[PDB]
Amino acid sequence: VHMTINERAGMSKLVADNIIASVIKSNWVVDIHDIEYTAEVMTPSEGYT
Amino acid sequence: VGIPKLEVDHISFSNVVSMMTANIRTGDDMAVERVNPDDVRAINIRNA
Amino acid sequence: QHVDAESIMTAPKGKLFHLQFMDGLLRPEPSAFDPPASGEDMRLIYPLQP
Repeated sequence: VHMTINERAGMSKLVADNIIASVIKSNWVVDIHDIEYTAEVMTPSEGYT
Repeated sequence: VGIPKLEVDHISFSNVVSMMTANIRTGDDMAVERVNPDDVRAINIRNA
Repeated sequence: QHVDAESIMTAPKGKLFHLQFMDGLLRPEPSAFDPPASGEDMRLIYPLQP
């Protein structure tokens, strides 16, 4: 599937988890739309923090 | 054929219906969680 | 007793160890009202003797 999620409102923490557990064992491609992030490019050295 | 045990007017000693268990305890009860709607002001009332 | 999948590849040729297999034929199922589960048990070894 290509399950797309518009809003995480009534996400029962049990079934809110079960989707992620299905991504790793069924190649499920999921989506979120209400998330904001300011990620930035990092050099080869100094890895991840 | 066979008149009911009532309306016949004599005392008697007959059978019943039973079960085995404590019946009321299973070690549990309905266990539900409730996720709150996020914040106020954005809740929809208008469904008529 | 539980063994590992790395030791099953390095065990000496003529050294026989014992690895127990779970029966579990008679086991009472859970009640109607209880918490659910999320993507559980994976089993890794199987006898083929039998």
